[PDB]
Amino acid sequence: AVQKVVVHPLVLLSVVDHFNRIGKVGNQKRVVGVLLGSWQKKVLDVSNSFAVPFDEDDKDDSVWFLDHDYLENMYGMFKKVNARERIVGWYHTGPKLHKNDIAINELMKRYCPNSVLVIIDVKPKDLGLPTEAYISVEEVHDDGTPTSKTFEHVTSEIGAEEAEEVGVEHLLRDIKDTTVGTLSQRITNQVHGLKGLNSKLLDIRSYLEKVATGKLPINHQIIYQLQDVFNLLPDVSLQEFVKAFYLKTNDQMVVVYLASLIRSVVALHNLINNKIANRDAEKKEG
Amino acid sequence: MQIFVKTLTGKTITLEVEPSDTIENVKAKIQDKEGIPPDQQRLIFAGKQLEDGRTLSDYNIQRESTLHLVLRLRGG
Amino acid sequence: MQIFVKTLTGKTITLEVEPSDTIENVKAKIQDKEGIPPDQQRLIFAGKQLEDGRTLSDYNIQRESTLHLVLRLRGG
Amino acid sequence: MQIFVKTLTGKTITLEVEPSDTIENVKAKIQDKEGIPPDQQRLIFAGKQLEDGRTLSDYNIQRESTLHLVLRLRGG
Amino acid sequence: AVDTAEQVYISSLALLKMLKHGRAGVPMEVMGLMLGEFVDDYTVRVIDVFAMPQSGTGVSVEAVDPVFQAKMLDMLKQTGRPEMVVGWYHSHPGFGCWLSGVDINTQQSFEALSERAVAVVVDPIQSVKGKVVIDAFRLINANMMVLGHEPRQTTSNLGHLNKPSIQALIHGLNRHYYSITINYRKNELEQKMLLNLHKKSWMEGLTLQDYSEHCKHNESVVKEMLELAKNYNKAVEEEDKMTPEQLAIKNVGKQDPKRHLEEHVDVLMTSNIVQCLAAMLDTVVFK
Amino acid sequence: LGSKNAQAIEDMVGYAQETQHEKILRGLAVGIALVMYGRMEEADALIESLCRDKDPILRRSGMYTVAMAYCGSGNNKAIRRLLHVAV
Amino acid sequence: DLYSRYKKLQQELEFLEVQEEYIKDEQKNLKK
Repeated sequence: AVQKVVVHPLVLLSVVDHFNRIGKVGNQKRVVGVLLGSWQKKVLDVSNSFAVPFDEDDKDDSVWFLDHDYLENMYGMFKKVNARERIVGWYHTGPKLHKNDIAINELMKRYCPNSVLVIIDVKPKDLGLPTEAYISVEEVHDDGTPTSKTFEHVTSEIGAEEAEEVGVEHLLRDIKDTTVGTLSQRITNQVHGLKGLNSKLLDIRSYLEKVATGKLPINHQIIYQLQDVFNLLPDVSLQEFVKAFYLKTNDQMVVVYLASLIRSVVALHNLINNKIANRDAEKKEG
Repeated sequence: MQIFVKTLTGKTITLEVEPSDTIENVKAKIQDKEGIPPDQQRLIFAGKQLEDGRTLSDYNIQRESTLHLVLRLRGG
Repeated sequence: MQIFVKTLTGKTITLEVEPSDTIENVKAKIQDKEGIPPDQQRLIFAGKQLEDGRTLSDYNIQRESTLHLVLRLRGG
Repeated sequence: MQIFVKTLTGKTITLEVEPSDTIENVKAKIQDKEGIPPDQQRLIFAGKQLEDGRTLSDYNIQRESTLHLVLRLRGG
Repeated sequence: AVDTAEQVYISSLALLKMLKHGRAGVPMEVMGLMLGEFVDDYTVRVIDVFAMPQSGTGVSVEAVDPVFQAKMLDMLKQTGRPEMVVGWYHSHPGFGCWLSGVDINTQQSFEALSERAVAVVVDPIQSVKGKVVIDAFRLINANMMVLGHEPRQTTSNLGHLNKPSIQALIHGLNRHYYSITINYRKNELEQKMLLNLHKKSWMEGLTLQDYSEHCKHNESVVKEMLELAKNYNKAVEEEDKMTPEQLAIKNVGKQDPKRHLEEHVDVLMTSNIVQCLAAMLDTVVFK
Repeated sequence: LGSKNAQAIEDMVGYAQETQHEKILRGLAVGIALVMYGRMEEADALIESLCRDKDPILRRSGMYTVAMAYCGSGNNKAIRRLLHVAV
Repeated sequence: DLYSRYKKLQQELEFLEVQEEYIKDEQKNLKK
């Protein structure tokens, strides 16, 4: 169904406001709400949101409260001031999946047959991206295990509108940025790449401990996937691949040589202009 | 578990409470013992402003802490 | 009788009225009390609008009921 | 080895670690000693703020070094 | 007497909603209602704002349902927002910022209902990526001012940092009211978000550009260099042959080959460097 | 004044760091620095706290402190940073 | 006295150093 989802900044600021406000009604560690949006050509666009009361008794699953006829009432009250937008899905601000949210989803799906989940973690502890997108599917099994009802991943991004990025930029007076050109490349696409890749490999590293009797091998599936990973990775950089590499490095650098030469000649020319102009005018004004 | 409250008048009020109580409850106790409406009371504890929906042990208030009441006056 | 009318600001007013009074008299009393002109202010009760043409008994306004006042919002 | 950490009030703490020790163990043992929640803090040495995944040896930390603890005093 | 220094703190969310709502009623003075609290004699803080059902005719607008307002407000309390009304706002496209005629009248009744009210005006069509045009006003006293009394007290430089524009003087700002300074006060968590708001995934950084197509671009620019070198030789030859400014003044049509020559560097460089570096790294980090 | 005091600086930076009125901060931003006076290197820890703060008025009061901490010394190590902030 | 001259020059050097650093920083920041 859905191929990608796009989020506008107004939603993210709304989430954060809700998270800070709840302290006046409870003590819970999570909050839940509704996403208003629209979509076309399997590209989904979320634009606006409001938050509805929710509560959960932490020490168990299966004991939670979610207020229907407040949701229906608000949806009515909003529709009266913008006809463009319709229920699309829901969000919660927990850092990690919870046991019961599939059972939340099977409720709120009665308001929209395609409903999508967005996790918006409000306290990042890393370099990263603040949103994740999930859709619900049924899984068969080869083990003869009964059919399982389970989430599936969807790629996500932030989008923008000209009427908002004016505000975002008026507000982004906080720190440095835009170390132009060659300065920004290597930071943005080498260092902050390698840090991510490292964190991922540490995560796999940790999981393969628990299998030391701490937990049951979750499936041979995950092991088959790992074997694909270590099989695919590029062949040892030892064959005539090396020849093909040197060729392009020569060609890549030669034109650099040319450009650098151009770069120097202009400096000499500017030098001469500065020199003559100086001395002449000096003797003249003397 | 004793608590001292200071009002603008400087009168001191003593409270026997529990670390898992809530600000709503202590505001109500004050309402009972002095007659001030609960919702006019705002609680001050050093700089922090205390919020009704959560519990004293979340602010780790200790024994015999001194705690200020402020009145949000209303227009008229 | 006494009647309580409260506004979007959080200020509240108490009026004295007799059941035979019309809405227009209410608005006139409000203007006397505060200076808002009678044409600007809208009144609400029990989730439906008030209108002149009727006595306060007619809407079954009981002792110590609460009314909402909301202002005309015009710009140009 | 013995390392020094300074807090703003002029408190100093001396602490036992190893060259291969990682930042996370340092924060853990400072928690165990003083009770500071591990996240509410930042460690500064050589005018830089350290990264939680590296070792002390990665920053060329040497014997009897003193570093500054930065603290959100009351957390909230 | 009102102190010159008193601020209005608006809370970043409210501003974004004011814009995305103003830049829609493109040629019409859309309006709305604004919620906050009076912290102190030197402050007012606005925390949120919401629209209404309303209709107009280009020359005017007003809202039609009064019940909707009380119902929405009384609903919001059930989720931690007990704050009440402190003011209102409306958008002026392209005019500038001031209060005029009717806007004073609907304003002044607020002040009979609640002193210390505030009226805000924003302009969404002059604004641009660097800066947004906002103003906040309150009415001068209803005269009795032949006394020559100042409207406000002063005990700081803090209020005289800014120059009033000619337009508001035309419509009379210091003659009928006064401006109040806007200020922003972001909290920790939202500003932590606001910087993430542009981060892009690690997946991309390690990726190579195609080597074909890349070579094509290299050959394109190198063959573009020729004509500029040829022109540059003449441009060197001919200068100082006439009066100095009459170089530039006679070079408004035809381009000057120095700049176009120079700015084809910073395209061979940058590109070739970063591609060779990225390949050179990832040849190690994978096997 | 000038008698550095382990306790009072906490009892006031804690209050300044967690109150909503502005005038209180515009008073304390001076009130802190006078607890240092010529103390040369001793105060440097406090310095690195305040100059890192998000809050603009504390970030300011860092500067007054590094002025009152080094009166007349002419020490280059204070200039090199106290001027870098301006730029 | 040669000594005082020596010391004066010595310090002068350092002052020059810091001024050079500051103006370098300024030249980099005005572009942004």
